[PDB]
Amino acid sequence: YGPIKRIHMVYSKRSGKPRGYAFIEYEHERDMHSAYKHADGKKIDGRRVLVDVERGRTVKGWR
Amino acid sequence: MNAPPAFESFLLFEGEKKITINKDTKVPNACLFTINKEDHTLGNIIKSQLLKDPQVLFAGYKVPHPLEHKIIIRVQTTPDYSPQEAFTNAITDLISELSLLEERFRVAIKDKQEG
Amino acid sequence: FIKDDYGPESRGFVENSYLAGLTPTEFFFHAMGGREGLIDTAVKTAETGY
Amino acid sequence: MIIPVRCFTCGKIVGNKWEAYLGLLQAEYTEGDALDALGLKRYCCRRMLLAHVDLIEKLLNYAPLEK
Amino acid sequence: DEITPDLWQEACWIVISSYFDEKGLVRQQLDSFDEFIQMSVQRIVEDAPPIDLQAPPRYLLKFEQIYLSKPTHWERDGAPSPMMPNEARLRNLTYSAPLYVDITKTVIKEGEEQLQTQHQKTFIGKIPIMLRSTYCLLNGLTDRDLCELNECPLDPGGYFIINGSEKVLIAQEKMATNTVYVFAKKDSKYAYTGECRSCLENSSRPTSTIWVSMLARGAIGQRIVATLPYIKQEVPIIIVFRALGFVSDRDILEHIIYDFEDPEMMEMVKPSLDEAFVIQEQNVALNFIGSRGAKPGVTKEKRIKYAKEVLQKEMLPHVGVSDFCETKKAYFLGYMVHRLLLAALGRRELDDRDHYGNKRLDLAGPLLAFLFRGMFKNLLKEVRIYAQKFIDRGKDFNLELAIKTRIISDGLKYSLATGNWGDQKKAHQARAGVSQVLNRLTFASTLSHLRRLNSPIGRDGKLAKPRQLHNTLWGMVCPAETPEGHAVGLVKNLALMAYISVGSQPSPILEFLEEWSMENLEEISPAAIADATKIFVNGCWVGIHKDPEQLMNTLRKLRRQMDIIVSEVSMIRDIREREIRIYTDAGRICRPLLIVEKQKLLLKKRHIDQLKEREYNNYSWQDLVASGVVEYIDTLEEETVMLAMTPDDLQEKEVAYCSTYTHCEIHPSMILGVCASIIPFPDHNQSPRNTYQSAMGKQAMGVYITNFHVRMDTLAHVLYYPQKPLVTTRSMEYLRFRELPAGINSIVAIASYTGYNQEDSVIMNRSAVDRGFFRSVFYRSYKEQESKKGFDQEEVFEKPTRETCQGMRHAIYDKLDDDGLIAPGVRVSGDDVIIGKTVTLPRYTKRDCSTFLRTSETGIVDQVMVTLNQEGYKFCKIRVRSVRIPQIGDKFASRHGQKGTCGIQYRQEDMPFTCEGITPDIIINPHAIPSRMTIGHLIECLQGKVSANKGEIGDATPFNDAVNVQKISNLLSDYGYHLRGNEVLYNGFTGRKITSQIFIGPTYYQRLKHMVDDKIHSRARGPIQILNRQPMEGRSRDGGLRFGEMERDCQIAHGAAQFLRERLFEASDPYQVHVCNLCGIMAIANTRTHTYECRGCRNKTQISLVRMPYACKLLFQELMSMSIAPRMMSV
Amino acid sequence: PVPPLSVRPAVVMQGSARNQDDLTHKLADIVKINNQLRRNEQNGAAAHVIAEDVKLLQFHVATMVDNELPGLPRAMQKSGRPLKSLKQRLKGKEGRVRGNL
Amino acid sequence: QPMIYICGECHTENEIKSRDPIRCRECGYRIMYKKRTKRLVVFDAR
RNA sequence: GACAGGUAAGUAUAGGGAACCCACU
Ligand SMILES: [Zn+2]
Ligand SMILES: [Zn+2]
Ligand SMILES: [Zn+2]
Repeated sequence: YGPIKRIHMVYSKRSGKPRGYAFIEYEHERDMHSAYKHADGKKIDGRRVLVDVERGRTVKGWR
Repeated sequence: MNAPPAFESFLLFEGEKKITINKDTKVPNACLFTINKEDHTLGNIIKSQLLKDPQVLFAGYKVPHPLEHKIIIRVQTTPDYSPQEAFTNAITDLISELSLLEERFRVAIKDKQEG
Repeated sequence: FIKDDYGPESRGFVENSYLAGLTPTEFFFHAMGGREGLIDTAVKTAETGY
Repeated sequence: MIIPVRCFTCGKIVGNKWEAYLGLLQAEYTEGDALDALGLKRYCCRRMLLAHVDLIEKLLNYAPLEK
Repeated sequence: DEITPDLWQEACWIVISSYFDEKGLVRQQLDSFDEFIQMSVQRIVEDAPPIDLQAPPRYLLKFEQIYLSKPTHWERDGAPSPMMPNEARLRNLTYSAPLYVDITKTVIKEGEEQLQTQHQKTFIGKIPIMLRSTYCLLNGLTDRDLCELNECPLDPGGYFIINGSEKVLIAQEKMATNTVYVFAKKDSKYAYTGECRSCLENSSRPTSTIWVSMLARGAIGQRIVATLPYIKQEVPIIIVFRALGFVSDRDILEHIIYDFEDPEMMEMVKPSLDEAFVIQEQNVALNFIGSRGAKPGVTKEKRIKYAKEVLQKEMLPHVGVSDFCETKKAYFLGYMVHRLLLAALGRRELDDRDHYGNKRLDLAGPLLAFLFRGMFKNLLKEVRIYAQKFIDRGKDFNLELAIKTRIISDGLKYSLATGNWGDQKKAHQARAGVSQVLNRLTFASTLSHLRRLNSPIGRDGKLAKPRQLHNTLWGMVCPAETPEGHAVGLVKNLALMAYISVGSQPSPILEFLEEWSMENLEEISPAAIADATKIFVNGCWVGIHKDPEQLMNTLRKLRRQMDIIVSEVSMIRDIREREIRIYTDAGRICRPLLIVEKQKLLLKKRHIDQLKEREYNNYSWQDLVASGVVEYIDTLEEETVMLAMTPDDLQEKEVAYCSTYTHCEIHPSMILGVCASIIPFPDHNQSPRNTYQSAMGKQAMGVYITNFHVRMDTLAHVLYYPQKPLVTTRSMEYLRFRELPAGINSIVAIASYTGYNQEDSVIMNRSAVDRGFFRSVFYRSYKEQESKKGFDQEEVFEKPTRETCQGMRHAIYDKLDDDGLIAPGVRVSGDDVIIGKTVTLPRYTKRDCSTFLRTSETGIVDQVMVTLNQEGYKFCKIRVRSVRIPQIGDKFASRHGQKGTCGIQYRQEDMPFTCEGITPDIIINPHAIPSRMTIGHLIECLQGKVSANKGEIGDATPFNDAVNVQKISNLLSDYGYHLRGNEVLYNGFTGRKITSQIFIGPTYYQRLKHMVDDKIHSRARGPIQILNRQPMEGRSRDGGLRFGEMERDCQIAHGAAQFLRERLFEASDPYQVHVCNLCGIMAIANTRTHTYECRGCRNKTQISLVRMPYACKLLFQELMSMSIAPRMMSV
Repeated sequence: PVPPLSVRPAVVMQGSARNQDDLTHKLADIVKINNQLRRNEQNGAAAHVIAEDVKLLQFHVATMVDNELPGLPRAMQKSGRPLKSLKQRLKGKEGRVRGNL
Repeated sequence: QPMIYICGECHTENEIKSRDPIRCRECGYRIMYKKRTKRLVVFDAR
């Protein structure tokens, strides 16, 4: 969907196991918006995955 | 696509004579035995036995074509003797050879087994 | 080879038999000869056809 | 791709020898020693073992068309 | 510290191992493409002049920088997708990445009001991406990653994928640009001709070729005249100089000659002065040139302006194009004239056109750069037109709408698909051949194809001179590998260690020279030239020097230290002349060589050990190059290099031959190429047999790629039981023949047996064939797609039924499924529908367009794949596999130019046998060897027996003194065998010993793709061509054989008139016509009503039936179209 | 003269769009020029444009007979692929005479 | 009628109908393969 | 209304071309 400036895979603090969700930072905001609609529902390694803009620091009152 | 079936080598096709006899008009007491679905094994053993036979002025075999599985055996005997009789006696003697060799081999195998 | 060398080896004389094998220079020169032959064939074919 | 079942020339079974040959090789036997241990006297069978290239592992490196 | 010879063998081979680990085999392709993408695209974009328009409002529209994404693919929803290279192969996509640029449009209308706006990442097209290149998505992927992606790790890449077809760019030879070559052409009106194909670093303008000829003797003397670009006449050289602004003959001779003490030169040039005397003024000369111009301008002013433009821009562009470059241009022209004079007087040898050092190899880099330059010019022109047309009405425009990415994208796709290197409309004018379909028959074939070279001379040429192998090709090109057909000698291959420079900027070199004592050309005076040493950089004479020896020492030190001069750069000092030429051009071939100082290699045991431990310490070939033990050398530098086979030459001798060596071969065997390398003991064969093997290897069947199981390649062959040869050259370790062998080691007896192997035929063991000997599988991929081009007419896959669809053959469609597709694991015969397809008509409303299995073919459906093509249409590929058991007529070949067809197969009991049960897998007539000189074949058989008995792999590296026939024979005897390999064999039929003792042993054989089943063909009244009713062509169409002209002539000689008549008339295209007896023209014959009429004569009774060939009827009709009356007098 | 369809056969395509012969296309061009000139004659037109139409018609007919006259431009079917004149059909090897008779 | 195809990427079975655009319902991957036929198949071991 | 079972009536079980390239004898 666009070049990725940085990729972050979250891990368990104590167990170290993979959390199962990551944050991807694209070079351009448009590449992200282009991915918002298409990425949702993708299948990676046989398991369906969902994709939505991270609202943790965008949507007011999100937790 | 044109490869002949393997069994064709030894399986007589429907209505095939296993053996056919002709008289070689060139010289007397001479017969040609055309044997189908046979090869150098039988040809050579029979030729050797007939050559051993003294009355046989002529005995031999050939394969007209390797791609074909037919052999021709030419046998000429003395006037007082028949190529057919010579052929039959040669086969009989080879059969006796095989029987004797079989029983002797059985004895030897047994004896080796005991020690 | 040194410059201005007109010796057999320098100018491409194969002093070794096929069984003995060929030193690299001799092998190269023999390849040149074979190439000459092949080219002659590939051209004479058309010339003679015409 | 896989070790042939029979020696092409003589027909001696060799298909049941590839794993043992590899085991000996990793056991540090020379190739000739391994062949002798397996009993491959005729150089036809010795060829069958020496020249073989087991491509089947490289083939298996790929995932199957079906899960 | 040193390396004793015993150690030296292993040391050199370790060095080669490290080299190949570092570089790979298609390094030249990958590097050329990477350099292209990285530098050349941006260079072209910047060089492109900004477009300004006037309706008043004026626009700038300047391009700034390029940004290239990775290969991406969009569906209908707009979702970009990562096209697996495998995905592109499967779906017939094109592996290309979108390209982008930054554009700045500034508008000025009045009051210098700047409207500078910038549009960033403007999409402008797509660029196909060479696989495994830097920018390919497979770059730097681990072998595990490639296996996951279904990509053979051993696959070298170096090719593009256009619509799912693999394409490879063949390097194209050409005369090196920016050089002075003097050729003697007595055939022409010129005794000699200097020539320079000047060409700036990067320029849409093609190379400007300038000639300077000396007229053949016979008014009084001989005159020198130059032919310039855009001028249809030669010009006196003195006139050219005066136009450049040099009237003083003293100055002109200072520029041309450098030692005025040479009355020879000076007298020889006098006649040119005599010819060109009246014109004494630069303006007069410029007017003269303008008049000589193609379209001289009536005005003398405009003539002079045109001439000045031509001189400044079109003449010696690489020297300069800007004003004030007149001094440099004059000096270079004088140097060219000086070269011509030297050649004319014989003081300097003529340059050899075929001398390979005078050639350059346009790899994928330069070729794509040229194509992209043209295409970018077209895009800029189109944008200019669009913007101009909109601004003409005062209204503005959108640069985004102006841009037509299709220009670039479609042009690149078309060029790389059709190989026609040029504009699509100029197909004929372009040169085809480039961008061939990658040959995937085997790994060896693929490698050779990727390393292929082509000479653009043209196959029609009958001149053996260019075709001949040349001395310069040593170590640069494989001397053996070359097509034996009409293209012999024209198509080549790279030697293993060969490598092609990608080029580099000479700016750092020029800066270093300026820092150095080098003196600028303009700065110096003419006098100093005579004794000084000229310095050229890519043909640009920059200046002179006074201590060339130490200067060259400094340059070599710098290159070895890798400080300012990259390895690719070449430096040559023509000591006999006074020139030092430095080349950083791309396309200059080059090979590594071990450096020698005094009489000792710079390589050392410590280097060897570090290389041995390369895995851990990470020491590498690059580290060797940096340390400066090894050095790259091109052909021009080779001309001066003095080189040694091996350290043995360095070893002191009673009569030192050279004692002044400078380099040493890494190993002589490296001079061979990919295909030639697999040959064991090539140095024991007649060279033409090595040449033949170079191609038969390409044909051998094996495992062409590890991941074949997924690739739906159009045609493929896979051997059941490949085997690495028992006898191996060390070089195949890097060809990876071990990983992907193509052939089987087979016990071969070189004996006469039943005569069925005579004349290059071979008997084969039927029992071995049954046991799987040389059994193979042949995969054929069919493809189809359902097109919805029009609502009126559309195609669909389905299982059609006779009641609905009409165009059905009698073939059964039951094998198909409800989707009009056959399923895997289904037996299939020829002319058997496999893809039931139908089309909606404008037995009703449906016409059959199904795809049947190729006639006479058979097999089982390996697998089926269904996708959507670029336009969403359903698109199905079916791979069908047929098991080919070797049989009579199938082609086999050793590695020694010995090929033959299987004459007959004898079961094991029939085959002859040793005292042991061993029987030969193959028997080959001894009559091959005598004339063929394939002694390498026999040696291979012997050493193969030795190695098989010993439990090792024989080493048949060509130039290996440690191995010889006597040693091999002694070893063989040690294993209880006859020392020469002979054996006592028994006739299989009778058991009797054979009076002779048969040579027998293992030998690597390989089964070539050409099988009798794919060539057998016959016809009896099949389909016929439409234009003429003669039999169709080609067995795929059930065609008929061509009874050609020489066959006609042979029958004529036989006198078989009736047979000739049958062959040419009654069996080809019998026809009947009616002819007016009066005018002798075909007449209208309604046979139903028996109404025969000739309009011209208006008669009806005097008409005669005439039997003639339909081709003859067509010829007569065509003549009458040409308005000829081939009247037909039956009387 | 106008050769019949058999001489310049049109092939029914996999798509419904029939594909016309090279001679057919050349004849179409000639007919177009002929009709244009006939119109420019039946209605008064500048002698210059009449001459230009005559020149173009001459070129088209000459190319139809032979599409290889040196100097002249080559008749170009589409996408820059030259036509095949009758002279080329009959010219040499692979022609009607040597290739088919 | 069912027409089960195996997706290339996820190797998942899925029905496909005629005129249905080819795309794995599971992963949106556009490459599929027909499943091995059920017809009786035999091979003499020659 | 839906859905599961049975009876009756009707339907369904003619062929390309060119160009180019590669390879072959
Ligand atoms: Zn064996
Ligand atoms: Zn008439
Ligand atoms: Zn899927």
